[PDB]
Amino acid sequence: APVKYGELIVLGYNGSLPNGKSRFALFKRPKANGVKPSTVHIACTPQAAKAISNKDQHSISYTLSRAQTVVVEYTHDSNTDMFQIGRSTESPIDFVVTDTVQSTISRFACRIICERNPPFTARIYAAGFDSSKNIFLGEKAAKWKTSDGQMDGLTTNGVLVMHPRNGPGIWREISVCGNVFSLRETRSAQQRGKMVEIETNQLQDGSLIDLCGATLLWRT
Amino acid sequence: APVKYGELIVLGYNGSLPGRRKSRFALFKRPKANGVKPSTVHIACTPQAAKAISNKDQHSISYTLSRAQTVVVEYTHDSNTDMFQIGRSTESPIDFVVTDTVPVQSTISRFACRIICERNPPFTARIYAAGFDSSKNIFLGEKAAKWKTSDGQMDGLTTNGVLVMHPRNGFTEDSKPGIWREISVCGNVFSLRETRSAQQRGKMVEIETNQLQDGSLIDLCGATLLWRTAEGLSHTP
Amino acid sequence: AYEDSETQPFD
Amino acid sequence: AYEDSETQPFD
Repeated sequence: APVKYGELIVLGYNGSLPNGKSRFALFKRPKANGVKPSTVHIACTPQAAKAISNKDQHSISYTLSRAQTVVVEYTHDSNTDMFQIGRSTESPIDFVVTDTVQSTISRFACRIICERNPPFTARIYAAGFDSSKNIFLGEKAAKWKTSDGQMDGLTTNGVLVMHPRNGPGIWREISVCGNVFSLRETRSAQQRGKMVEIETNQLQDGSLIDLCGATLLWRT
Repeated sequence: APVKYGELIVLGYNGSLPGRRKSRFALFKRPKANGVKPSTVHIACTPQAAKAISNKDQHSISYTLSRAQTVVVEYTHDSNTDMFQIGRSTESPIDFVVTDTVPVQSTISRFACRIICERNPPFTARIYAAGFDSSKNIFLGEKAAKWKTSDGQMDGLTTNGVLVMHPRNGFTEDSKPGIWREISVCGNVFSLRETRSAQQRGKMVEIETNQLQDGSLIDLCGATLLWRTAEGLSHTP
Repeated sequence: AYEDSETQPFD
Repeated sequence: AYEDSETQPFD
């Protein structure tokens, strides 16, 4: 049998009986499909142009102003498997979630990356790669340059995670690069919370995931 | 019988005794028009801007203003016009290959220039600097000269420049013989630089155009051509 | 459709 | 490849 990484159980808002879909297991893929960060582009060089346009390449594209877009390449990672969750039903979405016809839930809301070797650690990142293997953060989105000069940002309504142990059940925000922040002042605010240093985006057994209309339980 | 726009003749540097790789190449009206014309402007690596460069079925021109910005001007089909290209490369986009006659370093661009000819009378032929590569892309790098126009559009010079001297400056009552002038990636006329590959552009030259006349000379920095023609500006009033 | 609509801002 | 060379500056 393949390795089971964990299961996502949807917590329903209906007050209906818990169902039996509402559950989804994650399993080690036959070939790795995870990606990891790579080349940064500051201008529309032919290489950045490939990364966005080529559907065999992954890109995340940060919109800074009408003049400036940072395009960051995501190259293949043989150590990890990638699973995505969202409202869309398209090929990229391993687990389609639904409100419990306007939706606050993202089509491609987040990705879980699982190490393919023991102990198979799972990490959550905001946003999911669409069918063009592209992620886009628009001008209005909250973004920033980190202390080592890298791009990072938050989706519109964000991805929220509660851990069972630290390192007091308190929600934190997860950025597109897997960093952990305190909550915003309002759900869609264009201002990020304060960086939380000790905690990580590793999904512990019994972690809770919030996607703005769907709450999910992660078991290990 | 196809319309003969005109003929290009190589002015050999060697001093020896005078086809696609031969010394003369005629330009003929094409069965289906292949000319391009300016179109959509992009100022940041938007997905459409990325489509303009990676799609090998779309012409585009990339103006490298800065480390943080390159501007992608698309060019779309023009059914009224035929396009021809000259240069050092032997790839399919070059219609007339051109070598250093001075006899692997060369000052001649692989895609030297394009000549665009009207498909209906007077069949006027215009000249532009630089041609499209096999990706249908033209690149103007950071160090080359560029500017924004009165129309607020991109324009620029190649490194060594495309140099044209017409027989006449125009066809008016103050008309004069023509002097060596510089043509841009967009076909506007400028006075010569102080050195050949100098960064500063010459001054704008109004009134004179890039309309080739019978007897126009095209210097591609290491190759010189003569344009001979029965049609166009030189013959129609 | 529902799955293709754009993601609405909560605020 | 003389054809595939890069255009060197005259200056």
